[PDB]
Amino acid sequence: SNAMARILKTAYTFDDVLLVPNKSEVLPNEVSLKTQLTKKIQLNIPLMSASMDTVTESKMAIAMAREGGIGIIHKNMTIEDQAREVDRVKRSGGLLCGASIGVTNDMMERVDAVVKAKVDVIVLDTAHGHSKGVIEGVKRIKAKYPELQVIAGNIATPEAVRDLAEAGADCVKVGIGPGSICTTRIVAGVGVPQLTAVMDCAEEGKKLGIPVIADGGLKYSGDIVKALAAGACAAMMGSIFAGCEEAPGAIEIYQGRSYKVYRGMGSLGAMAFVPEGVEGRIAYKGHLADTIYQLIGGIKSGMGYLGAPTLENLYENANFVVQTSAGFRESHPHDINITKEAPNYS
Amino acid sequence: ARILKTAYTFDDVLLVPNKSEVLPNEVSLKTQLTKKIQLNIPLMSASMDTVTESKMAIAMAREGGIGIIHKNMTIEDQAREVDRVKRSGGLLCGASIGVTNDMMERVDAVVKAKVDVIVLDTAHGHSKGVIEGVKRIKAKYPELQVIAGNIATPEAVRDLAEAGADCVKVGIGPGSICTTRIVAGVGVPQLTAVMDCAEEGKKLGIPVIADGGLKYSGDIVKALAAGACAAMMGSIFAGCEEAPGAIEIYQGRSYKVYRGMGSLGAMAKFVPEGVEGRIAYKGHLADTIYQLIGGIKSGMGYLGAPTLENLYENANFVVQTSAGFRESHPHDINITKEAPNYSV
Amino acid sequence: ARILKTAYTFDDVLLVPNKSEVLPNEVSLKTQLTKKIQLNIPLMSASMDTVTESKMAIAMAREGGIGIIHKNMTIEDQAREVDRVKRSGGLLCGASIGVTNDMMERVDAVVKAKVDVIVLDTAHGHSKGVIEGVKRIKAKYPELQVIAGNIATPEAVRDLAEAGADCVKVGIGPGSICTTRIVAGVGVPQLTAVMDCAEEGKKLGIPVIADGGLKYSGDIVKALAAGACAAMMGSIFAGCEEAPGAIEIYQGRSYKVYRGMGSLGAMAVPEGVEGRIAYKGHLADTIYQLIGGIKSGMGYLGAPTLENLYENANFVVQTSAGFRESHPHDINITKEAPNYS
Amino acid sequence: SNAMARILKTAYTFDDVLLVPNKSEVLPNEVSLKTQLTKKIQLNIPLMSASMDTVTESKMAIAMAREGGIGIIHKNMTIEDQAREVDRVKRSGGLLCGASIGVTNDMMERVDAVVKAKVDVIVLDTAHGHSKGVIEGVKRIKAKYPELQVIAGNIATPEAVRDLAEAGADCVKVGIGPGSICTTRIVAGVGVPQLTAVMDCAEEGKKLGIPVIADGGLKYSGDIVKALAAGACAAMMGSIFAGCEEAPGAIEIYQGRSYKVYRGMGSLGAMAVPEGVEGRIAYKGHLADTIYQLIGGIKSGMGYLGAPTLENLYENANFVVQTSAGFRESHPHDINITKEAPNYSV
Ligand SMILES: C=C(C)c1cccc(C(C)(C)NC(=O)Nc2ccc(Cl)c(N[C@H]3O[C@H](CO)[C@@H](O)[C@H]3O)c2)c1
Ligand SMILES: C=C(C)c1cccc(C(C)(C)NC(=O)Nc2ccc(Cl)c(N[C@H]3O[C@H](CO)[C@@H](O)[C@H]3O)c2)c1
Ligand SMILES: C=C(C)c1cccc(C(C)(C)NC(=O)Nc2ccc(Cl)c(N[C@H]3O[C@H](CO)[C@@H](O)[C@H]3O)c2)c1
Ligand SMILES: C=C(C)c1cccc(C(C)(C)NC(=O)Nc2ccc(Cl)c(N[C@H]3O[C@H](CO)[C@@H](O)[C@H]3O)c2)c1
Ligand SMILES: O=c1[nH]cnc2c1ncn2[C@@H]1O[C@H](COP(=O)(O)O)[C@@H](O)[C@H]1O
Ligand SMILES: O=c1[nH]cnc2c1ncn2[C@@H]1O[C@H](COP(=O)(O)O)[C@@H](O)[C@H]1O
Ligand SMILES: O=c1[nH]cnc2c1ncn2[C@@H]1O[C@H](COP(=O)(O)O)[C@@H](O)[C@H]1O
Ligand SMILES: O=c1[nH]cnc2c1ncn2[C@@H]1O[C@H](COP(=O)(O)O)[C@@H](O)[C@H]1O
Repeated sequence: SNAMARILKTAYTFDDVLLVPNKSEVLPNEVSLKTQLTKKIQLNIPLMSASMDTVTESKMAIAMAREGGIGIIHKNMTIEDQAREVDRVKRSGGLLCGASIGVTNDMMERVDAVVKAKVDVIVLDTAHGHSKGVIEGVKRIKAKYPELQVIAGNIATPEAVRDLAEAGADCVKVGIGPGSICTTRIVAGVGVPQLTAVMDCAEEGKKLGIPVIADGGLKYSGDIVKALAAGACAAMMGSIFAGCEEAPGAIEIYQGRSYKVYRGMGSLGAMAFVPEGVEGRIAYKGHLADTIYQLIGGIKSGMGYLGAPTLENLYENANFVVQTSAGFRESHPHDINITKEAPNYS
Repeated sequence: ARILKTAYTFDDVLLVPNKSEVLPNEVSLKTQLTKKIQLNIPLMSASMDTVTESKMAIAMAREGGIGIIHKNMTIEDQAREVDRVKRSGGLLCGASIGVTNDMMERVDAVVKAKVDVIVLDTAHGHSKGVIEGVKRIKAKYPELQVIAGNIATPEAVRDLAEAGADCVKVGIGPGSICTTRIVAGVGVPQLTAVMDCAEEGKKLGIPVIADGGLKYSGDIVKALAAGACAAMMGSIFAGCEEAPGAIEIYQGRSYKVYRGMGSLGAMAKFVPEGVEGRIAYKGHLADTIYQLIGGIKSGMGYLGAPTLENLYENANFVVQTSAGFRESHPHDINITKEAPNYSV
Repeated sequence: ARILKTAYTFDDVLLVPNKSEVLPNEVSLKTQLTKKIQLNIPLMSASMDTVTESKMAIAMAREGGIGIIHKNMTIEDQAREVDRVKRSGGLLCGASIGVTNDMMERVDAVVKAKVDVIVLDTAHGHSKGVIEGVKRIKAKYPELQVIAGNIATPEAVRDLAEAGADCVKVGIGPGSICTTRIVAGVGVPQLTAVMDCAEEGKKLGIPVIADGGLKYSGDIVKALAAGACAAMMGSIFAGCEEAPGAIEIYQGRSYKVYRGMGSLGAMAVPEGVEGRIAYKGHLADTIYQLIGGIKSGMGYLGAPTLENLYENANFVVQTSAGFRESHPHDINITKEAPNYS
Repeated sequence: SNAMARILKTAYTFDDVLLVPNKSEVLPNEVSLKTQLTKKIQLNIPLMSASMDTVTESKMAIAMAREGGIGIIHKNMTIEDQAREVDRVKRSGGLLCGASIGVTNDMMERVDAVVKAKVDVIVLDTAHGHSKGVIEGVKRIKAKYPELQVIAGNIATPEAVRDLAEAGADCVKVGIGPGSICTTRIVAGVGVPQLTAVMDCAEEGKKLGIPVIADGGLKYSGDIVKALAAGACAAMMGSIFAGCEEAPGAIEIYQGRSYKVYRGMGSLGAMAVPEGVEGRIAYKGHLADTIYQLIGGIKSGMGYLGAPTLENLYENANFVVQTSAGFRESHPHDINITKEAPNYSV
């Protein structure tokens, strides 16, 4: 007869999908990477460094802003220190600066301090943004500071986009469990594969007039293209920047190789417990400028392939196909002994 | 001969976050193992001669869960193990029973030791022997709580509930030490088996246990969200200090023995349906339970669930590919520090 | 002026045996000192300058209990002492705090050293100084576990709980070296004090410590059965090798110094005396005997655990003739017993 | 000078030699391990823990003394902290205690403080004990504190035993370059293989009535037996003790293995060009379990040599040299070892 079936939707990450080429009348050197992070704030490139104590303090935020993106100063420091870090960025030539805020008893004291330091945007930043504490936190902050730009996260559903927008958020940050250092999905069982999360959240954001950020799980420049084509206004990265000279931490040498420490903000070491992150090391990659150069070149390439002179046109005309694990093997270089370094592929 | 659908295990799915007004410290983990038996936490140790004797059962009960004393010992020895648990403070205790000639003698002895629940536990619970065993036990001991298993279908839930079972145990082939699916070709991926059976149990008012295949705390959250009243583990507890067997050292690492009850070694106490081996020593049970419970409480916070029933009622799963699985785990990082709830 | 009732000490009372299904060896002695601090055995060493420094505190923690480092030293030294215990491998450690001008700066240093619990310890814990002290410490360190004492009434339990104490310590005048009752006229016999204060603490969810007056392992059973979460001892531990002070010999007998912190010596109108007690050797040997006697009593009371012990505790009062029956009598004891005088 | 460079002889380490069994009328349980560390200090067992900041503080010294040996508190701390450390050991039951001293401008100030804390022996301890600084230091200390017992080192020649004895040392410590964490021989080219160094220095020491300590390079209990049979009054170990619970440092876990930090005092990290390295060794649990194995091995060796006492062991010990082929025979060979032995690893 006609049978009863279990309805379970498949959700996709970046490695599950590829963008289909469009007719193109634009060369990659003709495209524009400008984006609205919020209605108020424009970025020259759609890239953000993560608010992590192994990724962004003022050194990284200054370099990020000079490249045309933005850094979010992490909050694993006293209120006074975080205000000093923001102020250091703001004093370095009018550069944009963000600051992370938690759902804490001293939440507004921290907001007041970074506001006095002239922070451009705050990120009310929690493991579970679709929550009463974040919703009320946003309302409180916007009641006191109606023109202060507020990003709220992290979330993974359209319903969360709508609730945080109604609460007064100027932008929402998408990502539950995709981070390279993240164990949320493993230890709590919860998350949404990040390409689907970004797509579904950005679609709701577009209807509401609120942008969304694709936060976490990005490894290659092509991953960022997919996130922007899916509708994200900007991409946030920890792992891709944590090995740069401008990130916190010393350069460590071991058996002829250079490393920097990178760790989840929910790892034991960062929290110092039931942790939701791990602690480790990644390759030292040198100055941020050289990593940004490769990322931008890759984004401009993808836009050339899709005929997009702007990021809005990229989203409007992007079509995806799903690839299998065998397609993934074809997409990567295969059947070759790679003997020389490539600046954008490892 | 027909292909019904794709069936999923825990690693195939993820739970979607819900709007939440409850923090992880505000949630309740209480659960009805049967209508008569409540657990403070939804966790059980397996009835395996390398997992649960009285030492483990006492520890499990003091943590709020329950141990099932295995049956690879004489009847008198199993009765004395149960008795040691019950005298240690009215702690809950279970006991495994097989489909054997002396089945009722063994039931009589653990009933005398005041066991709270027996598990009539077989490779194939959806069988005449188990059905007739449950009916015989309930006829002599109408109020004795009986778990029957193992099973993997809604039909088996119906047939065991009709026989008189107060709870049914799901899992055909998911065990870490299990070769049933390989040697016999039979089984149902465990997440689908639990969703299918727990939905059937809910209609009939009979709880179901998610037994086998659990590796991380998030796997338990998925099993509870799918509707199981409790989760049963061998591998996760077999390395604990309270499990049977000596701590053994090999090249600077501490190990304990862990084996299937259908392995040659356990049956010798011949076509086996299990293997024998070693897993890492984990220290005291309390530290493992703390991580499991913290992960469960975190998952319930993400789903806005103050109770296990609300967790089930509002749980939505999505399927992830193997690319999604690689994103879900830590990736592109050389991990250099131990984490207490994650290993690779 | 009114006489409320007769009040009892440990020697006034005996526990009635219950039907039991537990052997002593199967018993569990874990207890919650506070909501956050669990002990494997319900025993604490007193914060006196002849009982607990880091050496004693480490030994107590290794045995499953805890030691409270006395405050008769500079702030810097007491932080060093706490430091030494905490760096000795994740052992629990407490520290004494007084109602003093430098109270918060002493608290600041011991929390810096990662003390697990503070004891705001005065002669009269039911006082404005202690109540406001507790309030000040809790406002600055909301997570810091705080024991407040000493007290002897349920009203004091209620007031210190409302001030934010996580545990209260009971004992006005029972100490072996104490003269408070003789010089001030004030105190409550300790078994009644513990039972009346624990009853109020149970209703508020706040544990009580039975501090002082314990001589034998059976006394500890009575204090725990009366409702205390833990027993604190000075005299029983002062003769152990791990307590401060040298071993002194006289007439073929070994002794150690033991004195009240309100005695003239310690303060250099006293409420304590100074003297000597027998050397007992290593703490481990004393703890073993205390734990054996406690497990024996719980066996007799059918209590596999300590909360069940309070619930099922029935005392009878004995006379001085009953007391003479309870002790060995009409025997010339010729052999030493490890748990009896 | 008309002298010329020359090659003197072949020199041997412990792995180069074996002790020949003697006629025995003594069982291992009948032998006595007592030894004179100096004319005034007797030890119940001939074992010492090294004065390193990853081996011996008050906890280790207390446990070593409880076992019948002695610990030397390291000097990588303020004078006050080292006096406090000696004080903790002394008040723990009158246990023996040692303390390290360097050739520094504040040498006498440090000596004064540990003397007040009632230290039983100081070790004037430098990379090159056969030097003017150490000789004058010993003389200066012996002038102010004639009764204070003084060990001086490290040395590797009979001439150095003679000169330190003439300066007033009560005991000399032998070892240039044998340490597990030592690179002196690699970076400076200097040292003497430790068995020959101990044998030759102990020969001079017995002629002058001054004991000598065998410091460094010991890995197995049988190595201690060789060092004592060569005439050392005691054996000093860093590596064998650094993994014990009583040594300083946290227990680190990595891939199911427990570790403790161990590093040379001449390494970059401890100095805070190097002559040591920094690393990790296996965690061993409590000192008592390690001592038990070492003492049992020593007693067994004394049984094999019919020695009821350490002086008898030395008087009647005969060595043979083994080749690298004899060494392969001496270790287990041609076996897949499947069970841990408590006194044999790798
Ligand atoms: C990025 C991640 C994963 C991370 C970073 C640093 C730390 C963490 C840790 C490891 C601390 N885990 C969580 O915090 N787990 C969590 C789970 C469920 C829920 Cl519901 C919540 N609630 C959150 O939102 C509430 C306000 O509404 C707050 O109380 C806040 O706790 C948290 C995780
Ligand atoms: C958990 C596993 C896999 C396991 C544990 C220990 C031992 C076993 C062994 C290795 C013995 N294999 C089975 O027993 N294989 C089996 C296969 C098909 C069927 Cl139908 C049955 N029948 C079962 O149910 C009947 C009730 O009537 C019983 O008589 C009983 O025989 C068994 C396996
Ligand atoms: C008897 C013991 C344990 C002892 C220990 C060391 C020393 C002492 C000495 C011998 C010094 N005697 C007292 O101190 N006697 C005393 C009597 C009555 C009162 Cl009311 C108070 N003080 C109270 O007044 C403040 C009111 O806010 C509170 O903070 C609280 O300190 C003290 C005695
Ligand atoms: C145990 C070792 C190897 C060690 C431990 C910690 C640190 C060191 C360091 C790495 C510091 N290296 C030396 O110190 N190298 C050295 C080489 C040749 C000579 Cl001659 C000397 N002179 C020494 O003896 C003189 C007595 O007067 C002193 O002045 C002193 O300088 C030293 C090494
Ligand atoms: O410990 C954590 N657990 C889970 N997610 C984390 C944790 N710390 C940081 N994150 C998230 O992971 C992102 C970085 O991911 P990555 O670019 O893939 O390394 C951050 O921007 C946060 O959204
Ligand atoms: O040898 C056997 N073959 C198949 N399943 C077994 C065998 N022994 C135990 N089991 C099952 O495996 C479960 C433990 O699975 P684990 O938690 O994944 O190690 C037990 O609770 C039993 O249900
Ligand atoms: O001099 C004092 N006067 C009154 N009580 C004191 C004095 N010094 C210490 N105490 C108390 O007496 C207890 C020890 O009593 P013991 O165990 O009977 O020796 C300590 O824990 C304090 O509560
Ligand atoms: O960094 C250093 N370089 C050379 N020798 C050292 C250094 N640090 C300690 N030592 C010596 O090495 C000994 C320990 O060697 P082990 O017992 O073989 O590990 C110590 O007792 C010192 O004599």
